Formats: sequence, C-alpha cells, structure tokens
Amino acid sequence: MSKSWNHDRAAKHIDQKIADVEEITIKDYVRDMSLESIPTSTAYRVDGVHMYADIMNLEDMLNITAVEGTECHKRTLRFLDQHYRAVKRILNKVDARRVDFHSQRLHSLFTKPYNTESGAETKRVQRAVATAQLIIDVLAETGDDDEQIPAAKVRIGIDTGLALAVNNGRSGYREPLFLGDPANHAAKLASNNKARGIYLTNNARKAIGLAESDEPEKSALTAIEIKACQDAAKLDVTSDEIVEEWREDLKKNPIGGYQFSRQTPPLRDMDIYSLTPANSKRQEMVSLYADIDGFTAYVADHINEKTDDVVRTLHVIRSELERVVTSDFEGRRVRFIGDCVQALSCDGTAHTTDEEKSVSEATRLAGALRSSFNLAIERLNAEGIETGDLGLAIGFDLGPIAVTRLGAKGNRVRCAIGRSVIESEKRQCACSGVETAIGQVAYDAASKAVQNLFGKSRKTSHLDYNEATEALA
Ligand SMILES: Nc1ncnc2c1ncn2[C@@H]1O[C@H](COP(=O)(O)OP(=O)(O)OP(=O)(O)O)[C@@H](O)[C@H]1O
Ligand SMILES: [Ca+2]
Ligand SMILES: [Mg+2]
Ligand SMILES: [Mn+2]
Ligand code: NA
Ligand code: NA
Ligand code: NA
Repeated sequence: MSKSWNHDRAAKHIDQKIADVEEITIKDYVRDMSLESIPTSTAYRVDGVHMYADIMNLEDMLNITAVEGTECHKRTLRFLDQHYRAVKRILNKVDARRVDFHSQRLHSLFTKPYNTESGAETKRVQRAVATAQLIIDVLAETGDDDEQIPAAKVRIGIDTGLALAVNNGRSGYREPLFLGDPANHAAKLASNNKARGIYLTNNARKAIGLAESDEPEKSALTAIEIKACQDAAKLDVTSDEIVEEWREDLKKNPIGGYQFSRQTPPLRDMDIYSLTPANSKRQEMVSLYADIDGFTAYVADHINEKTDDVVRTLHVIRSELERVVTSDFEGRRVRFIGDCVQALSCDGTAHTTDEEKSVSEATRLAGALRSSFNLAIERLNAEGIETGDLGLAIGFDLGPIAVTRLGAKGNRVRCAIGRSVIESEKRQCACSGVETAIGQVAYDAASKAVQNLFGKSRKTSHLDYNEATEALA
C-alpha cells in the first residue's frame, strides 16, 4: 500500500533497462516475417496504410443522463462490444491487422500487397478505403433497438507511410504497436470534427491519384472516389455477409449481462486479461494519461537514420513510467496507445473510493512520472543515446470507470471507459511537454492544496515529485 517515489530506485531500474537495450536490431518488414512477440531489442520498419475508425457517438452514450450510472455504463459497453465485434470480423475477413481499440478509436493496419508488387502502396490505400466503407455500411446495422443500442456514427482517417513496430507492452508482449507518423496522422483526421465520412491525408490522396487538399480534414472522399477504390480492391465481402455472421455469432454465444464489482485494493492487482462482461470491474477512480510529447516527430526524424536510439528511448521511458504507476503507486497500466501511457489510480477501501485522497495521490503520481521521465532523459543522454526534444504531457480526471474485455472469444480487446477517461485525455492534450492538467471533476473533489497547485487554469508546469510533495505538505 505504500505510495512513494525514490530517485535511487528509479535510477537503478532506468540503468538496468538501458543495459537491456545496448544492442538493437532493426529489420525491414517483408513477406514471411512476423510482427508477433517482437523482442525488446528488435524493431521492424513497416510500410503500411493505417486506418483509424472513430465511433463518434461514444460520448453520447456516456452522456445519456446527467448521472454517469451503472446502466449508462452497461449500455455503453454493449454498444462498444457490438460494434467492435463487427469491425474485427471485417478486418479478419480482409486479412488486415487490428492494432487496438482505444476508447472509441479503432486502429487497423494494411501491409499487403508488399512493395515487391508494382503499385503496392496504391493498392494498400485502395484496400483500406474499401474496408473503411464496408465498416461504415455494416455499423449502420449493428445496433440493437430492443436493447436501446444505437448504430455507430463513423468517421475514418487514413494515412500511408513508415512506422516502427515494437511489442505493445501488455498481455504477454505478443501484439505489436506502430510508432511514427501514419497512425498518429490517421487518428487526427478521424477525430478532427464530427462530420461523418472517409478522410485521407495528402500522402494517401496522392497514392490513389487524387488532388491534394489544403484542408484534408474537411475533404471527405466522394461516393465516386470510394467506388473507384472498391472496384480496384475487389474485397469480395459484402455488408450483408458481415451482418449475418455477426448476428449468428451473437445468437450462439451472446454477450450476456455486464456485471460489475470493485477491484480489491491495490488496483495494480486488477487482472485485466481475465475480465469478461460478466466479470467487469467498476469504481470511481482516476484516469491518467502520460504522453511522450514530441515522440511521433522524433520517430519520423529517425525512421531511416539512427533508428536504433528510438527503440532504446521508447523501452527505457515506457518501462520506467509503467513501473512508477504500478510499483511505486500501486496503480494499473491499462495499455500503451502508441507512445502514450493510459493508467488508473485509486484510493479508498474495498467498499468505497476516497475521492479527495485519490486525487491527491494521483497528483503525487503525476509528479513521480515527471521525475522519472526527467531522470530517464538524463541517463539516456549520459549513455550517448539521442532523445531529441521529448517532453511529457500528463492529464488526469476522476469519475466512475468500467474495465472489461469486449468481443467474441479469440477476438477480444480490453476496454476502460468513462467520462473521466475521455476527459483525462483532453486535459493531457491541452498540455505542453512540461505541463500537467487536472479535470474539473477531480479538481472539485480535491483538497485545497491540490486546488491551489492547479489554480484557475487547472494546469501547472514543472510539477515533479519534489514540487508535488512540497505543494501537498
Ligand atoms: N503511434 C501511434 N499509434 C496509434 N495511435 C496513435 C499513435 N500516436 C498517436 N496516436 C493517436 O493519434 C492521435 C494524436 O495523438 P497526439 O495528440 O499525441 O499527437 P501529437 O501530440 O502530435 O504526438 P506526440 O505526443 O507524439 O508529439 C491520438 O488519437 C492518439 O491516441
Ligand atoms: Ca506522444
Ligand atoms: Mg494553474
Ligand atoms: Mn501528444
Ligand atoms: Na494487410
Ligand atoms: Na509503493
Ligand atoms: Na495509486
């Protein structure tokens, strides 16, 4: 139960991780290689098309009523589960990779055909567009009126380019994640505003012979443009085939009921990999995002030259931030989303959350994360590893949060959801690489000392562990 950060303990673990990544192997991803269970010391340069599908009406499900109650969460989870199952079936059918499903954003990757084939990149983009429209068509049909579950309102972003594949740091280190421009830029297009449709970067537009746009985020593909991609890609999978299979899956092996229990403290003991709808976890707690600021551009700068230092930097920083969350502060790392850490923190008893204490300890955790980040940069640089212009943006908020695994057996994905999850990320995104921000709900529940620290702006700079300790004395 002790929650404390220590410079010596952090330095020792950072130094050990630096030693582990002394030798790095960078491989160019070609046919017959595998992106599963990538070792710590290895990374793959992947030329691929990234699609991000944003289910825009998630936030509406979370806000059906003023109070964020149990029924709100059960219906939100069933909505995400139904729609995820449909998309995952589509991706399986077209032999694309499901990278992750983070909140309402579903990331997929198209790597085939390979560049040995003439016009491969054009064909990858065409396949991604055709698959995107299949997602849109299907997700109009995968609600359930009887359960008050709406159809999904979909906005899609697509980019093409190079990324660096490393293991995703969770669940036995099996599945990869993909660092660099294309997943990031695809996600930005997908989340830019609330207009439905399929939005390509200028890279992706150029690859399929379309004129570049001064504002790609406002230039949806037309029906005619999409049809050209469909006719070229020849998916030979129809929306009706997907829906019939999706319905059969749910009939034979239904979702069943969502049922919630609290996590026995400490939160680090949550066994996410084992959760199911009937065994979901839920309680008021703090959602925290710690984003390595500037990391995407750093990868882009190094995608071809000095790529090995990227791998060293990523593993040293992410492993240490995870250790601070889990071992120093007894919290739970949910996932990494690209380079960013998604975490949970809680204080209280087996029966109730201590809101004020949870927010104070999250403030201390935020300081500890920054102290460990700063120390990791120092130690990396002292060993001659280039770390560019990296920073750490942190946001956190308080509210009821449910954790489960969505999907059919063999095709599941973890989900942590709540208004405070969504809002903690928005607070994080408002921060520079030296800033830490708090949500309004957390602020309102906080001690006077925490309120004074964050002030009117609900944000502060250079909040390291020493500063947090002194502010909360
Ligand atoms: N490598 C990645 N893989 C998957 N999703 C990503 C990746 N990088 C960013 N994202 C997502 O892309 C969107 C934009 O991320 P963000 O706001 O952090 O961009 P940024 O601040 O420009 O990047 P950085 O923090 O690396 O400087 C978010 O939805 C985020 O979750
Ligand atoms: Ca980042
Ligand atoms: Mg302030
Ligand atoms: Mn960022
Ligand atoms: Na593919
Ligand atoms: Na501890
Ligand atoms: Na904690």
